[PDB]
Amino acid sequence: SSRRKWNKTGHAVRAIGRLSSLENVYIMADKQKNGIKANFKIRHNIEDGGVQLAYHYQQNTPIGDGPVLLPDNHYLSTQSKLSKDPNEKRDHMVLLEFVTAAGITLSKGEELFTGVVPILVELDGDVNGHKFSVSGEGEGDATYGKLTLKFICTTGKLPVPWPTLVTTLVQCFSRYPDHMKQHDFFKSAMPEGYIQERTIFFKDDGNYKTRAEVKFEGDTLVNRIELKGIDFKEDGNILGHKLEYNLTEEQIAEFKEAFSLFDKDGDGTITTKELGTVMRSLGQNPTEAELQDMINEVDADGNGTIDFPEFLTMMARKMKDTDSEEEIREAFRVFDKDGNGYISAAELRHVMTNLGEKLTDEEVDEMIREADIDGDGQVNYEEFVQMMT
Amino acid sequence: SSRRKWNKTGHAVRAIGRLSSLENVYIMADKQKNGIKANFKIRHNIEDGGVQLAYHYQQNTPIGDGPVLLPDNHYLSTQSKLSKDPNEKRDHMVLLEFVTAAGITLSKGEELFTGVVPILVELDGDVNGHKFSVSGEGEGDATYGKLTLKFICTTGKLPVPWPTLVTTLVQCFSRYPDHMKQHDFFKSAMPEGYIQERTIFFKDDGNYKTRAEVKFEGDTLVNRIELKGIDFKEDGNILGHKLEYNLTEEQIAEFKEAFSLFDKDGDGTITTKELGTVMRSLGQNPTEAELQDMINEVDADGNGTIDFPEFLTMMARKMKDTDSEEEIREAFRVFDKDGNGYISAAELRHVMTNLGEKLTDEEVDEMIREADIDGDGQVNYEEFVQMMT
Ligand SMILES: [Ca+2]
Ligand SMILES: [Ca+2]
Ligand SMILES: [Ca+2]
Ligand SMILES: [Ca+2]
Ligand SMILES: [Ca+2]
Ligand SMILES: [Ca+2]
Ligand SMILES: [Ca+2]
Ligand SMILES: [Ca+2]
Repeated sequence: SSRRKWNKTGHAVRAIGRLSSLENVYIMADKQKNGIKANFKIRHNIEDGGVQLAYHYQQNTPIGDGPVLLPDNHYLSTQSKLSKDPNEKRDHMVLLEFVTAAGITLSKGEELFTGVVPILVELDGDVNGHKFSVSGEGEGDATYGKLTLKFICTTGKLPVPWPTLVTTLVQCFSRYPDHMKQHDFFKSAMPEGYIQERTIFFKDDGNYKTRAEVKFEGDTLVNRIELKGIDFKEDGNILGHKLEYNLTEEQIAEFKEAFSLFDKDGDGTITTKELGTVMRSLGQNPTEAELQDMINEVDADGNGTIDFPEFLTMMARKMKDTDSEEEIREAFRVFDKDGNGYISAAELRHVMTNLGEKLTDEEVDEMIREADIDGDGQVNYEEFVQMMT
Repeated sequence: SSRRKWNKTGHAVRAIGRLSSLENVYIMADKQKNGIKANFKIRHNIEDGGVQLAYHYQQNTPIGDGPVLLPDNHYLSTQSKLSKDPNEKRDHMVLLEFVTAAGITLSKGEELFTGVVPILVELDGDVNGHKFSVSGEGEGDATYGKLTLKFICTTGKLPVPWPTLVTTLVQCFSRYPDHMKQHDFFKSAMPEGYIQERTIFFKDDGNYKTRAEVKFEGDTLVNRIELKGIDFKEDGNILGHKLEYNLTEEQIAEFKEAFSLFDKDGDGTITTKELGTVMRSLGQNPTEAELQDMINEVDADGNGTIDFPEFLTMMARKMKDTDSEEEIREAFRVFDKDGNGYISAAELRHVMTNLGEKLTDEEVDEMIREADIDGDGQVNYEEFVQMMT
């Protein structure tokens, strides 16, 4: 009962804490500057416990004179994965990010982002008088809100933690859903680009002030940055390097490929028509209303289609092991078209061809080879589970 | 690479399976019958693997002559927990359910469901000529979409598994959010009630046909049912009893109490005004726009307020142990108002009184007693974690 009073109070306090933490980037029009503002907080994990908050204040303004889109209030939701290159000796950061715009119910610059776009990033920094430089390269694919970059400190040892520079180191690569296209400032300013300025306040420590020019140089999207950091504590979490660094990337890549089977027109979203096409190809013929009911359950932004992050969340929504086992039993039954307990090379071929894969008979045979443990030329349920687990 | 082809194909097949399974109750108007229809599938777990599907077809029609509400298409989402009474020797089922209506963007009978309502359930059944009876009693609170019932087989051993009778054994207790009040058929038909008829098809087995009268008898909501089952297999999953039976209920009760601290007017939903009130009481003063941003992140139905199931999902959204540990560190800091590392009886009192609890100084002291391991009269961080973990 005293225990119950503590728990109930504890839960209420913890609820406020969960409601209170949003790391989303909140964007508003700044009509006087013909651009936008944003504000957001980043929570950096401290090694062996604690969070280091970083309060961001952002403004963006067009470089060029052409008209730009000024948005209604909305936000960007980002998921970042930081990693290392095992064959890299230089101080470095490998980065994978997916960003999508949301927060709103229901340009010529956008044509520049229909496919994969090469990116170069250059940063010249000075933190408490420690000068440093970073260069990065990779690619953006705004269809999926996706960025893939590697960064190198070109001046030796980076004097601050890599995660503190992530937000500084191309919001033009955000995926803005179809109903929000008129609110995408960042692409509207292209190719001439925009200036992005921030102040980033590290609580109980110093701050960064940043100015960047984001624009096309040829077919490359370039982010050239100046950063000045002042007032940092020599044994704070930043100059003292006390911050933590970091689905796998392999896993996400598999899910993207799987997503691509549904997203027939490659626009980064699955429609009821696309889902129906795939289901019909495997012999199931739900009605339009049934297909919408299915999409609705996983359609977190309520725009009526499934984007890749929503697909990801569905496929990452962890299950009871016993549900996981039954889902694999069900998938086996889909592959085993005649129900005899064995997936044949003909059956495998049929499922892959219908989902939209193109494979030779020889490639289908190699798939059976990897799975076929007892050498009968087919894949039974035990062998299927081993392939899938 | 063959491994990758299997995985990517497997994921696509498993995605269709996840999209395809919806156990939601889909409701449509049946204007010719002055009532509604529904259809849905229930997935019953089979002991040691497999699912037994049960396809439901439902119609409801008013008993009385008064006008009723006929809805636009929507659905009910339910979460059920089945349990046993340790001091019960009779064949029985204890049941806890939360049901909420959804699927739509943005009556006098409803007045009968503003508080807790007693429920009686009576079922007379015949499955493959095995006659049986069930009686149940409990309470519904439609404010939270909540049902709490205990059922007893009054004829001895139940000849079918309890989980197969759940849907048969009061959708008037569903929580219809404010924007959907005009689509709540079930309460609109009260007090005179409605007739609910189903056929339930157990795949590869027999079926139940059911007819029920749901109505008020005095202040009690009564569900009186006739069930006939035919064509069941003697060693199928139903007559062979091969189905599985079953947050804890304690846990959910704690979360409800915590929810109640926010839901000041007891209407079962937390508004920005309510959340602001609680946050202000603990010293934080977010703006209306900030409070809406907070609610939006957890507001799965997009109606702008947090209902109890949404609160539950937020508080059940499992975390990395290290995030869990930091959330407890943060909660400690909230209780420790002067930051000295110790929660005093005065500080505890202040937090509870401000959240809206009413406690005597003696009750606050007993809380400190349970937590205070080293007898200094206050609660340090180590003691707090033990109380909270
Ligand atoms: Ca598409
Ligand atoms: Ca969507
Ligand atoms: Ca076969
Ligand atoms: Ca084999
Ligand atoms: Ca309320
Ligand atoms: Ca809501
Ligand atoms: Ca204190
Ligand atoms: Ca103590």
